[PDB]
Amino acid sequence: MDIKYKLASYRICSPEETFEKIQEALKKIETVEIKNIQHLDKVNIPVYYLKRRVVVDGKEGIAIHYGKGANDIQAKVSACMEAIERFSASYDKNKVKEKPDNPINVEDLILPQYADKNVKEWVEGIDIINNETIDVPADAVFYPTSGKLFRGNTNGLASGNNLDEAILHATLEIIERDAWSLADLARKIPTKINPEDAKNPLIHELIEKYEKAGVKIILKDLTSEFEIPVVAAISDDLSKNPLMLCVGVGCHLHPEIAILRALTEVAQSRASQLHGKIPYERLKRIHRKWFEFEGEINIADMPNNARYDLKKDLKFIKDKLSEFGFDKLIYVDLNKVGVDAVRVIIPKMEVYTIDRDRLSRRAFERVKKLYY
Ligand SMILES: Nc1ncnc2c1ncn2[C@@H]1O[C@H](COP(=O)(O)OP(=O)(O)OP(=O)(O)O)[C@@H](O)[C@H]1O
Repeated sequence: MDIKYKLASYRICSPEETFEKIQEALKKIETVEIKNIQHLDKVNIPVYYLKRRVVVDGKEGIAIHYGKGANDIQAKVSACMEAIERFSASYDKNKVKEKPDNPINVEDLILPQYADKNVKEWVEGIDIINNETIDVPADAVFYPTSGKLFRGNTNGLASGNNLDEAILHATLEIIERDAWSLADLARKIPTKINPEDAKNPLIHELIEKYEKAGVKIILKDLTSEFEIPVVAAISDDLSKNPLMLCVGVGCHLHPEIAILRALTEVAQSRASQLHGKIPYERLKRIHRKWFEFEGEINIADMPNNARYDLKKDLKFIKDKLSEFGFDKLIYVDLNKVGVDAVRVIIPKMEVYTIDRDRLSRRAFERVKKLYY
């Protein structure tokens, strides 16, 4: 049991501690400014940004990274670790191989129609389900990319206090996007979550902050086959302020953490929007799918498989993925500035919600089993 589940984080140490440990990497990534932007939105949910110096081609400028959380420290750490994760993903001429000994079938990654399957640059990764090395396309690992195999994305990029922690987060993200992808294909999302029985009072606190600012919040269950809670927080802003509909999605072994991460996601999208009208018929479509519901469950009804131990958590996931024919769980260590940072790749997991050009022929069948 190496996980401190205090308040709203599920990490090996407190966010305060993490913030302390990362100061040097913060200087290495060239951070200019770390600003709280909680009071940009009427909801008063902690959201931060980090700006950092970045040179593209020859032109220097600024890159921004947001962070979210149920308290200030979490959100500040979140923006920092978000920034480190991104910096660490750049492209590393020393991690690339040209004649791979063990190349993955690129087809398994789910390829767009325009995919250049003639992959020149590979990267050695570790399949932790099969305890083997496996070579994966650089396009699947780094960000940003040329986009030859597929359009570059950040799905599966995570940083963390140690490697396992980074791996767990990235795995939960992959699961989240896969489940959301299936949700995107469903005609209706029928099951509402009633959060009243939450042991963690931060859930009630976050709903209230939404209600008091005139934002209705509805929680929907998007959990897939793996019994790893995936939750959508659907927000409708009925105030004078210019935002309306949001939707943020959270995933975790603990259903309550999934819920919190969904709530804080909405918070982050709102603030990043604010740092800057749906036609009837579309609104009607959105109402029927995202707002209406058939059934309602309690948090108590949802699976909870968190064992508050990284090894036990990963074991559970590895086994669950494996059980359901998702037979590889691949990571690539992307540490650059002395903080843990990974790419996780789980072949066959959908990414459609992030890249509409990528959808496998298995998605339909999975949608029918899970929904109708
Ligand atoms: N307390 C923490 N300790 C170590 N790493 C953290 C901590 N909080 C966040 N991170 C890392 O920073 C990155 C951003 O985390 P966060 O949960 O805010 O965003 P996310 O889950 O990527 O969702 P989104 O970016 O869509 O808002 C992730 O790589 C995460 O693992």
